[PDB]
Amino acid sequence: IDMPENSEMKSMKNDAFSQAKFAVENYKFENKISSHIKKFFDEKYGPNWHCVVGKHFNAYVSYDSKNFIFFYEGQLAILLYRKG
Amino acid sequence: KAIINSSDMQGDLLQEAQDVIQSGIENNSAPVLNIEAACKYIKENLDKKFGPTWQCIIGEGYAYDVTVQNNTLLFMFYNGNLAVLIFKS
Amino acid sequence: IAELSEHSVNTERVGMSHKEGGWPFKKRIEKDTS
Amino acid sequence: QPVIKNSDMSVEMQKEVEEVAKKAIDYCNTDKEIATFIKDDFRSRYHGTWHCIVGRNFGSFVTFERSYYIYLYVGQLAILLFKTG
Amino acid sequence: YIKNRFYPSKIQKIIKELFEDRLKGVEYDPNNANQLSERLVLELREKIKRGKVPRYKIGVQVVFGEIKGQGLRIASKCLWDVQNDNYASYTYTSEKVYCTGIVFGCYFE
Amino acid sequence: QYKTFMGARVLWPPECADDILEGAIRETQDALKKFEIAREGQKIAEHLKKYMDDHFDPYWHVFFGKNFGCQAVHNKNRFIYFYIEKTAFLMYQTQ
Amino acid sequence: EYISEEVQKAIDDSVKQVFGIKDDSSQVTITYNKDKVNLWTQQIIDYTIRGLNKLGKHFKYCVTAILQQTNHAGISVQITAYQDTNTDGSLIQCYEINDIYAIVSVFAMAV
Repeated sequence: IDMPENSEMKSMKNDAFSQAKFAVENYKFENKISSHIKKFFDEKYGPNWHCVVGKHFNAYVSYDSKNFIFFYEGQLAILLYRKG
Repeated sequence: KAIINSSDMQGDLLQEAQDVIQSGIENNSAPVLNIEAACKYIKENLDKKFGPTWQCIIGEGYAYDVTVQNNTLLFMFYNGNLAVLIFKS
Repeated sequence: IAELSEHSVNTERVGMSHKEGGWPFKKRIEKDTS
Repeated sequence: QPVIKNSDMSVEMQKEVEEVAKKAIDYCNTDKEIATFIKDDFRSRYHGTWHCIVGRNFGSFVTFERSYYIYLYVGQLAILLFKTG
Repeated sequence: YIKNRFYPSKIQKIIKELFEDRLKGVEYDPNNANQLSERLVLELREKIKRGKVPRYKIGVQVVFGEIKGQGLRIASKCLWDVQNDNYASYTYTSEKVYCTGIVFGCYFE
Repeated sequence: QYKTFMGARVLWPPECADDILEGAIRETQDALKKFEIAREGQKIAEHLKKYMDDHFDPYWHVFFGKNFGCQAVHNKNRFIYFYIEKTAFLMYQTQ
Repeated sequence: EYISEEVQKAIDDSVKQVFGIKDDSSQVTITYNKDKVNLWTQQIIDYTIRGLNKLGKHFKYCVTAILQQTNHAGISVQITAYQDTNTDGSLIQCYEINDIYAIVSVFAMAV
């Protein structure tokens, strides 16, 4: 229902979905899921990212424009954004 | 001989629920069968298939009063007189 | 520059199933009552 | 005459189960009223969400919290109490 | 037998809060430095009085001075059965003064 | 053994420092009492971390709820862990 | 019945009297020397122990010294022991002039 945006070309938006869908099924604890997503995106694009996983939580962060992705993945909710 | 009595869920899961109760009948089809083993099988199968928090109940004369998630409830009857309720919570 | 660290957080988890068995007497020995 | 067949609670919470069951038997003749008595009693004394089924020919499969489950026979009634949420 | 125990960082708590709210960025005036220490040492002692340790004896110690082109080293040693007795230590330094406090704790027996 | 504090049950002794403690031990219930209700979620922790970053060191992390428990490594002596009316609060600062 | 602050004062007296000069030029005409470092270590230790036995205290001491050539390599000095609360303890000290990184570590115990 809610899909904050990022850069065009679907360079990172298409990536985050495909990665997080494997992450969620592969693990039970949020630790491995979020660490997997962040560790991958660090190698892939950026020096420092930030990822949050959970059923219910609210947040308010500073970040870099067009580098803030947020999506309701299944029953879970996954937030991600670059910072640093 | 499945006779569905009260439906709430989606027709696909309807079909699979019928198939699973049938398979449970065949798993326990003998005068020594117990409805409890078939109940274990139904609930565990619907767990490993469509997710946990399933609940299987079998009998012919009883009175339940339970809380169920929407589109996750079924109750039905058999020509063999087996009233079967299933629901997710 | 400044130093760094890794506060790796978790959640403490408590989950175990039993099998309820239907009826098969209040007194273990029926002969005592009989 | 309560007959515990499968319980998870501590001995005190079990004793409370059978005491509340005896009271519900003393007061309410209908199984629904008995089960609501027990369920509301435990949901009030503790906090969370309890569920109680009362029957005579009954099987199920449910998840439940740890040490928050009993299946027993008080007199000649099948009481299945548990806590989920 | 130690039901109520001492861990370092509630005295470390008290000592931090005390330091900021009492020092409030004071300069090192020579005529009142020793008496400033005398005041805040006793205030700290009062705080550990409610510090909720019945048998833990409290060896309060405090250092206060000014930093002026001045290298310094302060260290202590711990001398007890690690199961019961413990210590606590805090530092607090502004642009031109530094105040650091340590508090021992020894379970009486 | 989770000793009592004028604010709440705090794991005594903890791993943090008292301007942070007293600040949190007053600010958590001050925040919850003034105009805030348990019905709302992390718009509490929002103001909590904001208040902490305003006065105290800037990089904080707050986790509160009814079921959680953590190991980790952080800045020395920056660990607030206290229950209050069956609600665990955990806070830690990371450089 | 002592103070490690004064123990450190005595160590400082010893070291800064032996080699430390207020006027800072002879301290680099005296740079680290492969031939003279043996004399340095031995005489620093001997003068320090003479300062220590000037004290009539009945406590028992033991001493260790480290002399580093240059700051490029880096070093970590750490201490730990197992003794009695009231009277025992230890002491450390780091020292730098121009090109000599001295470190002293002393243990003081009862009896």
